[PDB]
Amino acid sequence: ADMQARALQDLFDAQGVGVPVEHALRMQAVARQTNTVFGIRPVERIVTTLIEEGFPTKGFSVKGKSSNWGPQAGFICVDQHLSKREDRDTAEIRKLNLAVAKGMDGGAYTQTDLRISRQRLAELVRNFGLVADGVGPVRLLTAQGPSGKRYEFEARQEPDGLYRISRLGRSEAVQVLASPACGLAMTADYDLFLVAPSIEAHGSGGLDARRNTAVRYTPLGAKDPLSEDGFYGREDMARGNITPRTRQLVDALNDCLGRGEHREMFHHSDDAGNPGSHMGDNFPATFYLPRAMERFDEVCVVADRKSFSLLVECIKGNGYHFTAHPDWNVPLRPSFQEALDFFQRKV
Amino acid sequence: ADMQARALQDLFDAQGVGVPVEHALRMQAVARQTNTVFGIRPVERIVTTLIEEGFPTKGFSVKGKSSNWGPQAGFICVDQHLSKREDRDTAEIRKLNLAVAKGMDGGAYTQTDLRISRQRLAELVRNFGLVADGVGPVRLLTAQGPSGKRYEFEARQEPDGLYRISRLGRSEAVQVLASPACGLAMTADYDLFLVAPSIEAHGSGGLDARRNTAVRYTPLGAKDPLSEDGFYGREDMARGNITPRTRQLVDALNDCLGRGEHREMFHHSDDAGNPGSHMGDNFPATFYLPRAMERFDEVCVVADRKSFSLLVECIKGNGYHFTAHPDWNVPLRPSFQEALDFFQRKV
Amino acid sequence: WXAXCPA
Amino acid sequence: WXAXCPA
Amino acid sequence: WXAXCPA
Amino acid sequence: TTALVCDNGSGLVKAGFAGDDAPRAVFPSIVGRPRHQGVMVGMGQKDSYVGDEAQSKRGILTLKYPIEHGIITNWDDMEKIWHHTFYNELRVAPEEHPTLLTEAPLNPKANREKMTQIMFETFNVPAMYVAIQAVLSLYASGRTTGIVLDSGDGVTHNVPIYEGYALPHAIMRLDLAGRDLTDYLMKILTERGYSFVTTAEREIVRDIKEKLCYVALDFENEMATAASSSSLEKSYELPDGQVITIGNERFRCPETLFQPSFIGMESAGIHETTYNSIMKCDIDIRKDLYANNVMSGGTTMYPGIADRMQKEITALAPSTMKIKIIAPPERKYSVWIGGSILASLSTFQQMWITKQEYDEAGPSIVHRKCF
Amino acid sequence: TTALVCDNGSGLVKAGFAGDDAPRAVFPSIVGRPRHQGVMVGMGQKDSYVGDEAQSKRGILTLKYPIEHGIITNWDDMEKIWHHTFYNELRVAPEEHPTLLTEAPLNPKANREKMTQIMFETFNVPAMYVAIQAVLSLYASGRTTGIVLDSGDGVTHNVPIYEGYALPHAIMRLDLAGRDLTDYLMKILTERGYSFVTTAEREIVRDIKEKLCYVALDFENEMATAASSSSLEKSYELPDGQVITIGNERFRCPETLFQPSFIGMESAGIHETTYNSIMKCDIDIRKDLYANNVMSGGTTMYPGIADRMQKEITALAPSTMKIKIIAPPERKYSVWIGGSILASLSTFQQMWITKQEYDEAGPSIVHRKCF
Amino acid sequence: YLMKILTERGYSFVTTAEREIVRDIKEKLCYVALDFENEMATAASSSSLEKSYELPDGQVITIGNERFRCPETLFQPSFIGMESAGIHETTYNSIMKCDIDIRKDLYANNVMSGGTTMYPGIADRMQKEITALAPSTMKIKIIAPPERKYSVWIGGSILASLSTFQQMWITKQEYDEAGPSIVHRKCF
Ligand SMILES: Nc1nc2c(ncn2[C@@H]2O[C@H](COP(=O)(O)OP(=O)(O)OP(=O)(O)O)C[C@H]2O)c(=O)[nH]1
Ligand SMILES: Nc1nc2c(ncn2[C@@H]2O[C@H](COP(=O)(O)OP(=O)(O)OP(=O)(O)O)C[C@H]2O)c(=O)[nH]1
Ligand SMILES: Nc1ncnc2c1ncn2[C@@H]1O[C@H](COP(=O)(O)OP(=O)(O)O)[C@@H](O)[C@H]1O
Ligand SMILES: Nc1ncnc2c1ncn2[C@@H]1O[C@H](COP(=O)(O)OP(=O)(O)O)[C@@H](O)[C@H]1O
Ligand SMILES: [Mg+2]
Ligand SMILES: [Mg+2]
Ligand SMILES: [Mg+2]
Ligand SMILES: [Mg+2]
Repeated sequence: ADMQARALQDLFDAQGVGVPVEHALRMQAVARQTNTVFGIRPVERIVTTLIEEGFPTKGFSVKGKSSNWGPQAGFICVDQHLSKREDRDTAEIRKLNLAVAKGMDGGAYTQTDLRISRQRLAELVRNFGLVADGVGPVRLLTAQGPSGKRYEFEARQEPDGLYRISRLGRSEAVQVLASPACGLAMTADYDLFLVAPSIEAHGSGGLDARRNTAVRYTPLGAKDPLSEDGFYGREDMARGNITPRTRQLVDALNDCLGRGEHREMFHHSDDAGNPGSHMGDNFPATFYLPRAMERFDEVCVVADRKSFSLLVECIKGNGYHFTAHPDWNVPLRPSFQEALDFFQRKV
Repeated sequence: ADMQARALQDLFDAQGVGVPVEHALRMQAVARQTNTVFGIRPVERIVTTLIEEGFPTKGFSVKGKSSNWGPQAGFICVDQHLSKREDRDTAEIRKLNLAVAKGMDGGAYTQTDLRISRQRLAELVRNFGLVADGVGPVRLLTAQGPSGKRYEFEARQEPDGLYRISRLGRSEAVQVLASPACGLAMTADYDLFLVAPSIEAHGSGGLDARRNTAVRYTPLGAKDPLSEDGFYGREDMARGNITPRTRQLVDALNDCLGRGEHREMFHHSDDAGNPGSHMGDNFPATFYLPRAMERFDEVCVVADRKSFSLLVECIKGNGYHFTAHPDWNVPLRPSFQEALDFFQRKV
Repeated sequence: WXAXCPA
Repeated sequence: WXAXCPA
Repeated sequence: WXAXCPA
Repeated sequence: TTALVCDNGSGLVKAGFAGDDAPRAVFPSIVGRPRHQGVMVGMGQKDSYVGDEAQSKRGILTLKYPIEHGIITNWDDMEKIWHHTFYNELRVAPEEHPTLLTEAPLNPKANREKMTQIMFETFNVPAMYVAIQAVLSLYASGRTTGIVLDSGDGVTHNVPIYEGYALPHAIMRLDLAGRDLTDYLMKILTERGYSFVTTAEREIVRDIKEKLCYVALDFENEMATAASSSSLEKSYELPDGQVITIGNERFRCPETLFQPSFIGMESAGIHETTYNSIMKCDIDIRKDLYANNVMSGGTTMYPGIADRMQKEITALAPSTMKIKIIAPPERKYSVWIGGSILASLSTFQQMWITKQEYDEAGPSIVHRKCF
Repeated sequence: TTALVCDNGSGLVKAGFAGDDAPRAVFPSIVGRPRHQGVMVGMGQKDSYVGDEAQSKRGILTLKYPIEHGIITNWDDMEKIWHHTFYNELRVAPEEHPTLLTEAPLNPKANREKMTQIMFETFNVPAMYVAIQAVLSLYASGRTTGIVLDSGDGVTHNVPIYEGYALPHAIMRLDLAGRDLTDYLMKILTERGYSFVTTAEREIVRDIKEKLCYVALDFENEMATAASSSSLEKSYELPDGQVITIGNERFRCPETLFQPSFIGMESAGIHETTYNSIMKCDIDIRKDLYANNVMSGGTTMYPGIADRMQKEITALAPSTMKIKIIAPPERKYSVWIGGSILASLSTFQQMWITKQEYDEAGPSIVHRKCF
Repeated sequence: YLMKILTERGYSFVTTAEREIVRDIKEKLCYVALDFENEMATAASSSSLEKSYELPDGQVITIGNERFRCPETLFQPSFIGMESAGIHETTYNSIMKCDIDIRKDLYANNVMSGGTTMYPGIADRMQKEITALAPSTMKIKIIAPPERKYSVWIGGSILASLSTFQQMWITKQEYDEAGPSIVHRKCF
C-alpha cells in the first residue's frame, strides 16, 4: 500500500539516504525472494534523481571519485580540479588525478559535456547549495568547492533541453566520465555492502567461495606460492572479488529493477570482499531483510558503526551469515557467543 | 459442596487474604495428594482479580517491587516514581530503581502500557481508594502515593477494551514489566512459604537436599572452600535455592491450577530456602493441610508470627517436618520438646 | 534383560 | 538415456 | 581402511 | 556455643546443631570419582564428588561408600565427607564448635581413635564426644529404659538400657542392615528381568526398596498371595522411564531382616536378636525392656516392620508380657535427634573430650563410654 | 596468537581461526587432475586443481577425494589440500599458528600420526591438537551433555557425552553418510532416465540432493503419495540446461540413513544407532542424553531429518522420555564452530601438542584423547 | 572389543559376519599377557608380538599389540567400559563371600571352564593375580584342563549318567500337575 512507500520515504529522507524508495521496494522484493540479507553502501541525497533519470552507473573499472557538489554533483569529474578539493589529501590531489587519467584511457569513455535538465539543476539549487542566475535558457551557476573555494560556472542551454557546464575561465566544457557503450555520463553505483544468505544455504555448492578468501594481501615469507599480482590476478577483473552468490544476486538485483538494458545499478563484489574497504566509510547503509526485523523496518537504514553492529547481531541471530572482511571486527553470532561465554566461564 | 467455598471465602476475606478460593481448593487438593503441608507468602486483596484474569506472574528473576495502590496496583512498575513512595527507604529510592533497571534489561520484557479492564478499574475504585472521573470510555484516575502524595492519572480507553494509564504530566504511558514470552504484564506470584513433607518421606532420595543447606552466606575464615559467588552460584539461577521436592511440588501446583501454559503461578524455591527471607514479612500466609488440623480449617490462614508458631507446632506434631531457615527460630517438634524437657529436668 | 542391560 | 548419455 | 572397507 | 551433632552413618551423613529437632544436612555418605575420560576442558577437572553432589551426576561415577557396616574403611574419603559436611553443607567453622560424633557399639577402637584424631588434627575441633548410636536413640525417645533396635544402613544393633544403665553384655550387633537388603533386592530383581548391577544402579535399587518394599506380616501367606495374584505388583519407573514391575520381591527384601539366611547370613533375625538380647538381661528388667522396644534408624521404616516385630517378639515373649514396639515417625533420625538432646543437656557439658585433654592423655581418652 | 581450526572433513575443508563464528575457507576436499591432453601451451601446465578451483573446471578433471569415510587415503593430495588451505585460502603462514585439526572417533591411529607428522614436518606448525569432531559439536552446542549424531560426508558417528565425560564404549560409528547417499541417489536416478556416472557427475548428483532431497516423515506414506501423485516431482536443471525431474527419489535418498539396507549396508539406521548408543550408556544418564540429541554436520541438513529422528527415537525411547533433537541452523558447521570455541578456551592452551613435545615424546603423544 | 581395537590399526570389521572374523582372530591370535604393562612396553618397543592372520579374502591383517589387549578386558573390565572387578577380583571376592573355613579348599581348587578360559596364559595370569590377592600362605591352584572348553557339557554328561540323578528329572507328568514352578528345583 502506498503508505508503506510514504513512510519509508521519510525513514530514508531523515537519515539522508539517497536510494529511491521505488527501488528500495524492488530490492527488498529480491531480498525476500532470494532469502538473503544484503546491504548497499551509502547512496547520497545528491545522486537520487540521477538514478531516477536512468544514467549509466560508475561500474567497477572506473577509478574516479565522484562529487557531491556543484552541477557536477553526483557525476564523476575527470577535469578534476576537484582533485585539489574533493578530499584535499595532498598526495591524492596530483596522484589520484593521474591514476584517474590511467583509468580514463582504458575502460571508461569520456564526455566533455554535462547535460543537466533544468528541473534537475533546480532541484540542485533547491537542496545542495548551488547558486543560480537564470534567464531561462541563459543559465549559469555558482558553487562552493569544499576546501572553501568559490567559483563561477558557465552553463549553456542546448537543443537537448540539457545544459552544458564549465567552470570559471574554462567556460566551454567539463568532462564527466561516460560509460563506453552508452553515450550518457555514469553516476554512482549501488555498491553492495554485504550479502548474507540464510546459513543453511551459506556455502552450498560453491556459492560463497570468494575468489580471495583472505581478502587483503600479506606476504607469508619464503614458502608463499602467490605473488601480489598472482594473488589479485584471481580476482575477476570485471566484478572484483566476486562470489557466485554475489554474482547471481547482482543479476537478480538488476533484472528486478526494470533497469535499462545497459544501465545496470549493481556491477560488482560485495564490500565484505573488497580489499580496500573501510568500515567508517560504508555508512549510512541500507539493508534489505527478508522478514520482520527482530527499531528498523524491513528496509533498514544503518546510521553508524554501532547501529551496524546491532544489525549484524540481529542478522546473525535470525540465521543469516556473512563472512566478514578482515578489517571489520563485527559481532559474533549470538548462538555462538552464548556457547563461548558458557565455556569461558569455567563450567 | 459450594458451602465449603462459601465459608472459606469469608475466612479469606476477613483475614485479608488475596488467594482466590477457586485456587485454594485446587492447591489443597494437591497438598492432600502429595501429603505435604506447604505455605504461600501473602497474596494481597489487591491482586485477587489479576490472578483470576490470567496475567503472567512475577516469576523469579524479576527484581521489582510491586504496588498495592493506583491502577498500577498489583502490577510491577518500572516507571518507579513509586521508588520515592513504595517503601521510602531513601537508599532504596534511587538504588532499587537502578537495580530494577538492571533486571529490566535482562530477563523481563517491558510493556509501556497498562491494560486495565473497566470492570477491573471499577473493582479498584470500589475497594482500594482510587478516585475515578468517568465518561465511560473517557476515563481518568486519581490516587494516593503512600508517602502521602496525590496524583492525576490520565487513562485512555482503547479498542482493546482496556485502558492505558499514565501519571500527571507524563500523560501517555506507564511501564509495567511484562513476561518476555507473553505480551501481558506480570503480577505477583504465589511465593511458597515452606514445604513440609511427612517426616517419613522427608529426606527420601535427595528430595529435600536444598542446594544451599545453610542458607545465608557467612565466611568461615582461611579454610573456607566457597567464595560468596561460589556459594550462591550453586543456587539454581531460575528457581533459586530449590530442592527436588519443592521443584516437583511447583510442577504439581502448576499442573493442577488449570493455568495457562506459560502463565504459571509458582516459579521458585520455598521461603525456607530464601537467603533474603524476613519472617515478619511473610504474613498473612495460607497453609494447606492434608488432613483435619488438630481454630483453622484445612486451608489455614496464619495471621501473625505467634499464630505461625502455633501452626508450626501443629504441623510438626502431626508429623510434617520442614528444615527452617536460620533466621526463623520456629518451635521445635512436640515429641522432641517432650524429650528435651524430660532430660533437662535431671532425671 | 528386561532392564539394566540389552538382553 | 534421458540425461547423462545419448540414449 | 586397511581391511574391512575401501579406505 | 551450639555443638554439632554429626551422625555419620554408613548410609547418610546426618549433621546439624545440638538443640535442633532434625538435621540440616542429610546427604548420602558417598564419594564418587569419575570412571570415564573427561573431554570438556572446564568441569571434568573436579576430582571427586561428595554426597548429594554425587548421587546426582551419578551414572558417570563409581560411587564408593566410605563407611561399611559402621566401620570407616576409607579415611581420605571420610575426610572429604566431613569437609563437605562442615564447610559446604553446614557452613560452620569446626574450629569453633564442639562435635558430638556417633558410632555403632562393638566396633574397632581404631574407629573412635581415627575419628578423634581427624577431628583434632585436620579440623582442629575444640572439643568432641563419640556417642553410641543406640543410646542416642533413647534420648530421642524421651525415656531411660528400653531395648533400642537401632537398624541402619550398615549395622543393626540392640542396646538394652534400663534406668539409664546400659547392659553392655546384652548388646547384640548384626552386620545386616539396609545395605545388605539393597544388595539382596538387587539380586532378587534379577529373578524378574531386571539386572541392576553397578554402583549407581545400587542407588536405583535402594530407591526401589525405600519406596516399594514393605514387611510381610505373615511371610508365607504373602508369598502364597503373590503367587496367587497380581494384587501386590506395584511398579516403579527407572531413571530412564522404563517401568519395572516388582510384586513378589516387594516384601521378600525386608524379610531378610527376620530371615537372615536369605542373604546367606548365619544369624537370628532382628526379632530373635532383640529377644535374645532381652534374655541376656537380668530377669528383673525384662518386663520393662519388653514394654519399650524402641526402634530407630532407617531400615525400621519399612511399612509393617513394627507389628511384624511385635508379632514375632510376642511369639517369643512369654504370653503375659506387654510387648510394645515404639516406632515414632521420626525414628529415621532418632539417633540424630537423641544426639541433639544429649549435646544440649547441661549435665553433658563436662563429657566433651577437650583438645587439651586429648593432647595430655592421648587417644585412650576417647573410649570414655566404650561398649 | 589465534589458532587455526581446520575441520578437514571427508567432504569439505572448513578452516578458519579460533574465536571466529564460522570458517573463512569452506571448499570441497577434492583434488582434480586433468584426464585429457593439454594442447594450449600455457594453462594446461597446472598439474592439478584443488578444492573449489577444481569443482569448477570440473568436467575436464577426474575428481579424487583424499579422505574417505573419515580416513585419509591419499597423503600427497592431502598435503595439496592443506597447502592450499593455509597459503591460498586462509593466507596464513602455518609456521606461526597452532592448528586444531579434527578427526572422527574410532579410526586408525595412523591418521592422527600422519596428520601430525605432516603438520610438524611439512608445515612446521608450532603446536597442534587433534580433536574428536563430535566433542566439538557439543562445544558448538553450548552444553556439556548430549548425544551428538555428527553425520558428515564420510562418517556418521554418535559420541554420547555426559557432564563432560565422554563414554567411549558407547561411541557408534557408521561408514554411511552423505557420500554413500550421493552414490545411492546416483543409482536411484537411473530408475528414471538419468545416468550420472563419472566423478564430476557425482558432483551434480551431490548438488541434486543438497537441493531437492528431503527426509520423509513417514516413508511408506510418502512412497504411496509419490506413486499416487506428481505432487512431489521437483525438478532440477543440470549444468547444461537439461531439466531433470525427480519426485519419488527425492526422499528415498536420505531414507538410506534410516534404512541402511538400501545402500546394501548391514546396519541399524541413524535412529537405531543413536538409541543403541544411548542404551550403551549408564541408565542414570539416559534421561539427559534423550533430552539432548545434538545433531551436527552436513547430512543432518535434510529437511525433516529432525522430526523424523525425533519420531523414530520417540518410537524407540520408553514413552516418558523427553526426546529432544537439537538441530540448530548452523549445525552444518557445528564441528568447526565448536572447534573455534575449544581453541579459544584459556583452559585449552595447555592441551596443544607443542612441536618440542612431539620431538621428545614421539608420535604416541598425539593420541591424548584417543577414542 | 577386539573388533574396535583393530580399528586402531587399519581394520574395520563392522558387520555381523565380520564379527565372526574377529571372533576367529581372537580364538587364534589373542593371548593373555602375564604382566600387561610389560607386554605393552614390549609391543611398543618391538615387532616381536605381531602375529598376522589372513582374512577370508586373502588380505593379511597384522595385529601385534591388540593381540593381548583383547583378553585383558577380563582382568580390566574398564576397557569395555564396564564398571566391574576383573575375573581375578571377582573370583577372589567370591571366595571372600564364603565362610572362612572353606576358603583354603576353594583357593586350592579354582576350576576354570568354558571357552574364554582358553586364552593362552589365562591360567597363570589368574594364578598370579589371585596369588596377589590371596593371603600369601594359600596354595592358589588354578585347574584348567585341556577339555575345559567343554567342561560344562562333560559335567552334564557325568550328571545325567549318575544313578542318583534319575530321580531329579522333571517328568512331563509332574510338569503338568505342578505347573512351571517345578522347574526351579535347584534355582540359584
Ligand atoms: N568489490 C571491490 N571493489 C573495488 C575493488 N578495488 C577497487 N574497488 C572500487 O573502490 C571503490 C570504493 O571507493 P569509492 O570509488 O569512493 O565508492 P563510491 O560509492 O563511488 O563513493 P563516493 O561517491 O564518495 O566517491 C568502489 C570499487 O569499484 C575490489 O578488489 N573489490
Ligand atoms: N526462593 C528465593 N527467592 C529469592 C531469592 N533471591 C531473591 N528472591 C526474590 O525476593 C523476593 C522477596 O521480596 P518481594 O519481591 O517484595 O516479594 P512479593 O511477593 O513480590 O511482595 P510485594 O508484592 O509486597 O513486593 C521474592 C524472590 O523472587 C532466593 O535466593 N531464593
Ligand atoms: N523409608 C525407608 N524405607 C526403607 N528403607 C529405608 C528408608 N529410609 C532409609 N532406608 C534405608 O536405610 C538406610 C538409611 O539408614 P539411616 O539409618 O537413615 O542412615 P544410617 O544408616 O547412615 O544411620 C539405607 O539403606 C536406606 O536404604
Ligand atoms: N544442505 C544439505 N542437505 C543435504 N546434504 C548436504 C547439505 N549440505 C551438505 N550436505 C552433504 O553432506 C556432506 C557435507 O558434509 P559436511 O559435514 O558439511 O562436511 P564434512 O562431511 O566434510 O564434515 C556432503 O555429502 C554434502 O552432500
Ligand atoms: Mg562501485
Ligand atoms: Mg516470587
Ligand atoms: Mg544410623
Ligand atoms: Mg564433518
